[PDB]
Amino acid sequence: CPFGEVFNATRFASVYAWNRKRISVLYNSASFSTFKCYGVNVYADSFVIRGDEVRQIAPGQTGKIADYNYKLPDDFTGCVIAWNSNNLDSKVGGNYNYLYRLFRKSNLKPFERDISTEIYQAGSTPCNGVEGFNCYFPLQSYGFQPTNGVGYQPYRVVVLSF
Amino acid sequence: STIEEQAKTFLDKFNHEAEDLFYQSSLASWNYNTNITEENVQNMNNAGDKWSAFLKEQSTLAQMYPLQEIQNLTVKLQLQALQQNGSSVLSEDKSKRLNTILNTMSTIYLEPGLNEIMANSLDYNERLWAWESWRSEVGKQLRPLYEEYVVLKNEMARANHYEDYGDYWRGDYEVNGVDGYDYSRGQLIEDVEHTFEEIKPLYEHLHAYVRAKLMNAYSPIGCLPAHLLGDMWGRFWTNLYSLTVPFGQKPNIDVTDAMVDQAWDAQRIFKEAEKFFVSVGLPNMTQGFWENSMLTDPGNVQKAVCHPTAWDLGKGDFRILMCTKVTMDDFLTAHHEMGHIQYDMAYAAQPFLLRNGANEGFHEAVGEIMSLSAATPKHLKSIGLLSPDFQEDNETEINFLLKQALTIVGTLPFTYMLEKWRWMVFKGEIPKDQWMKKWWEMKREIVGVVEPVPHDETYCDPASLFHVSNDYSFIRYYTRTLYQFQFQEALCQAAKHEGPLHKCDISNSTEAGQKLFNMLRLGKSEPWTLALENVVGAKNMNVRPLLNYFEPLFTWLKDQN
Amino acid sequence: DIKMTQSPSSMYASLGERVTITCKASQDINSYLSWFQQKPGKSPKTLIYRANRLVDGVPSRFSGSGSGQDYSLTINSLEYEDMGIYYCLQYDEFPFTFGSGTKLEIK
Amino acid sequence: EVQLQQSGAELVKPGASVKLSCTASGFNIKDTYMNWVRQRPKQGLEWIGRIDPANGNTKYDPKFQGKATITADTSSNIAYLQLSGLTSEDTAVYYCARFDYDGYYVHVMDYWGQGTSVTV
Ligand SMILES: *[C@@H]1O[C@H](CO)[C@@H](O)[C@H](O)[C@H]1NC(C)=O
Ligand SMILES: *[C@@H]1O[C@H](CO)[C@@H](O)[C@H](O)[C@H]1NC(C)=O
Ligand SMILES: *[C@@H]1O[C@H](CO)[C@@H](O)[C@H](O)[C@H]1NC(C)=O
Ligand SMILES: [Zn+2]
Repeated sequence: CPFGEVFNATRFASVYAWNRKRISVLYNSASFSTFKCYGVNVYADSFVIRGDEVRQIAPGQTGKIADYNYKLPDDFTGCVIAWNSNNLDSKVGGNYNYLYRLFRKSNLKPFERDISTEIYQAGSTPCNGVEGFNCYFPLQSYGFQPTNGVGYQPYRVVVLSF
Repeated sequence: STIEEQAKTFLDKFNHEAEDLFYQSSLASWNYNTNITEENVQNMNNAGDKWSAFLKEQSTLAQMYPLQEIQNLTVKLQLQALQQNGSSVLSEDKSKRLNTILNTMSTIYLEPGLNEIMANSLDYNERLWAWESWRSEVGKQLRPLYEEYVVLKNEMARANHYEDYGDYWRGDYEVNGVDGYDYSRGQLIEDVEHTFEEIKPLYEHLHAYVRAKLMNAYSPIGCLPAHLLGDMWGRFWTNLYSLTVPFGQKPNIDVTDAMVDQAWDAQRIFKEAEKFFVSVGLPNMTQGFWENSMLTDPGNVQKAVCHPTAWDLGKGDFRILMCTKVTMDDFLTAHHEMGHIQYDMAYAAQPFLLRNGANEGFHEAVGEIMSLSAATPKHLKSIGLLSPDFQEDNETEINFLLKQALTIVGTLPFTYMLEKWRWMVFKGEIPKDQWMKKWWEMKREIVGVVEPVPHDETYCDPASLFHVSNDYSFIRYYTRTLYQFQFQEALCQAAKHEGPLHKCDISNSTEAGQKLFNMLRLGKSEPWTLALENVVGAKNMNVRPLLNYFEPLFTWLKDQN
Repeated sequence: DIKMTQSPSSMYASLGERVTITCKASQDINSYLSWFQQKPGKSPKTLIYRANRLVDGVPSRFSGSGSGQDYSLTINSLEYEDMGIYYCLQYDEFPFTFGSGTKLEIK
Repeated sequence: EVQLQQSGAELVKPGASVKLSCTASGFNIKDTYMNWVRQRPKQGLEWIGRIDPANGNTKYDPKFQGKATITADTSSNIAYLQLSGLTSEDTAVYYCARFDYDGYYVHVMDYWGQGTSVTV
């Protein structure tokens, strides 16, 4: 199976546009910080998040990522792998190529992918397509630097669903 | 829909922008502080202006959410912290004038010449001449400047519904909207006065001892000379130690020889501090602390500021700036700074606007208690810096207590007098032509010290101090002094300690660690009164633990005097 | 190229009558099939994907089933707004292949 | 709302060329695929090809190889289809569509265009 292109790809996708690909040495590689399997075609879903958010990739979790970006069902039957990538995704001055969704009208259903860039409405006046008072652009960019702490450093996450 | 959800959304956006912007600003500041070059200054200034502009715009945007229809307390606190416009409340011309005057005060404002001169030289004539010259040269220039600066800050304060600039300063202690833990702004004045009235006897006895020694060295019922406290103003009485020791033939505990014999360095000292903090149940320092901090002087090729500071850059970045030499003073300053760092790491989970101490007097109290614990003879014996055959007696205890009382008890009258004088100058109860006509009275009535040369209203004496000319508050020292001993008493009682409080240590105990962490993790979200009661059980500052700590010296002084 | 077969080409049904359309492929496509409906003069719209999943907003009277090489679409209570041409598409292996189309009319 | 706007009708003499445009609003085309479909008068629907604007890779139906080329500009959010060597049998209406189940996702909706009439 083409796992090399899944795990060793040069560029990873943002969590709001998380990538999906259709499909013992991985377990014994010992290069992964998180390897958790629930319940035991294959789907490999790849994205990049913060370290403190890795706890949100699990069935029955709440937060920004779990509710607005990536949701896992209660009866999940796959595995989650996550490893640190500070030496690749961080650069001096800041790497701002990764985005995530902050506001949404409703929670995401399991395995839902929202890429809309419509301006979120918080008040009553319509946004009319321009940012302003009580109207926010939904997607915000991460900031990764080589000096940040472990929880603020980038992490690459791959979810395998059978 | 309702205002509360809109405010929550606004705060959510604000936090995420502010984190990155503040990180960039702090990174530029750090890059300057460890390497003094023109390009570093340029980057520092650009980062500062960017951060200030962003904060101004966010405050202007935030002032559109009314505080009347918010029930959630944390959202109310964040909005209240964000809606304070501050210096923008004045006109553009007044703001430019005030900033120019701030820069003027900084540039007109001693080190290291005069400080060492009156710290070491014992000649009366040199001290008196230096004192008179320093108060006659810079003050007279700054007296009208201080007056107009007071006027400008006064207009800024009444532009924000504050009765005086002192009220704006005292506003850090005010708690509103919580039943049973409210704290008015004048309650600080009231309980500060009560606590100083309680403090006065010990200071009287120690001042009598010190003046008796000085009379043996240099009126029997007059006030102490103003230029013989060892520094320019009289802030600390440590400089008099050798001239005021009770037992002159008893050597003190200076372990510097032991450290040099064992060939110590900065790394060993900081690992010892880390071990001490881990023993009580607190987490150890991160990898970034060891990788990125500057714990030694970078040679002579590059210049840096050697003042020890603790940096919390944000995004989990914590550092310590120090020019470390192998002495005991550095061995204790390491504990102080690492306690600051531990407090910073404690409340990293709170929102951005709530990542701070309960008030301005909590951080330094947390810093002081650790040095107190680490300066005990038992702690030094445990780590091996003191010989196991050491004998503890009354004389050494009295010597250590007198060191502590000179460096702690003597500073409180000066601090309280300065704060009270500033507060009643801002109140307007002291007419201009009588300003110093009050000052040198309180120096006599409160501090118990008489000026050596009479001065008229043409002077600006207290502007000669660093903090006075840099627009800083001064009651934080008093709050620190009370809170540190309250915390020490609470932790020592929670650690099952027998004997006097001056020998207690909190090492190898997790109960004291849990008690301290329960308060540290709170941050500024929770009112400082309830956070205080969580640890000590009281809702206001108290003076009994300090007197319990100092009782042996009190008894000895009562016998001696 | 995966040749795709549809049947019947055209049929008539009254209001309320149920109608089934057959969609058969030349080889296994792992249930990656989609259904389209095109009204006269309008652009096509997707009704069912993955052969049993409904697009949000589609009436519940629509249903789809099948596996392997046989797939089908069923309408329970046919109404006026159900006339048009129906297509089924496979997207398992390139190139994508449509069907010939089925025209539905009301008596 | 998500909209896909196509260019107007074009009259092409035989052997000539024409470039069609599909402008996308409401989303960024870099995050999804864009498909091209052709429907001849009184005939069925045929799939031409697709492009991934993130890297520019394209797939084609091999009977349309050498006749159509797909290009996308992420800065302007416009997808292009170039037709060359047109004959009288290429008279049809051309569609640009955005399916989301071709990326094997769940709870998705399709978006189509209005169609451009090209006469030869
Ligand atoms: C990725 O590359 C490393 C080194 O080139 C290799 O050890 C590893 O096995 C690769 N990943 C996979 C899934 O094979
Ligand atoms: C205030 O809001 C936060 C989340 O925004 C919530 O966790 C907390 O319980 C709220 N406080 C009260 C008193 O409802
Ligand atoms: C703490 O306990 C350890 C292990 O018993 C001991 O080596 C150390 O000396 C103790 N600390 C103090 C300050 O006595
Ligand atoms: Zn400090």
